[PDB]
Amino acid sequence: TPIQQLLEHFLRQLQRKDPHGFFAFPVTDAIAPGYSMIIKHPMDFGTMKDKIVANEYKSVTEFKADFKLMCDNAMTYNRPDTVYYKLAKKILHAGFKMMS
Amino acid sequence: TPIQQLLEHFLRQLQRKDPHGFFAFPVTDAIAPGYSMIIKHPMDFGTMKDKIVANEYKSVTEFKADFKLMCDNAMTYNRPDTVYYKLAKKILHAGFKMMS
Amino acid sequence: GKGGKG
Repeated sequence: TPIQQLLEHFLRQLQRKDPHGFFAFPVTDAIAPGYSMIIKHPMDFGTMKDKIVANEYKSVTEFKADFKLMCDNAMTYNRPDTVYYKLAKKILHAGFKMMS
Repeated sequence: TPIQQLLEHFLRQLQRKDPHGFFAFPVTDAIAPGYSMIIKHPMDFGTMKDKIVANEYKSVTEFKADFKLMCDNAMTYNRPDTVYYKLAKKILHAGFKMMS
Repeated sequence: GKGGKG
């Protein structure tokens, strides 16, 4: 669909802000001790791609809520001085400005 | 020395509070990422025991300040929900009471 | 058992 074109572009633009791919793939408790108990609704760019391909977003509002959920979860789990926290808070605000 | 017997007794009653030995040995960066960038003055009970046997503490005041350091390190680095944070908080207050 | 990522 055309929403798919739109969302695929926003996705690729957001994902360029993450050159190490910190957000490319689901987090597992082995790389992030205690993650699945703290974060109740995990999200990552890969899951978001598949939701685009699968036509699950019906509006750009729904896509931006999963983006924010992904950055919210990183803020929550990771200590503020960490590359993870920094990059989540930075990309959350810039990606929302980019996609308005 | 008499201060050494006193402190050894206190060190023993404190360690009994830590049945898993979370506080027994130095924390390494290998098992707590970024830990040495964040905690600039490490302490643990095994180092406090070496300290007592070396007659490094001239007062209970100096010993209590190392115990405090150790709990403040764990409350600084560990997230509040963790076993490590909750133990450190608990034993800080109970051990200061017990030494008075 | 201890920390976050890194």
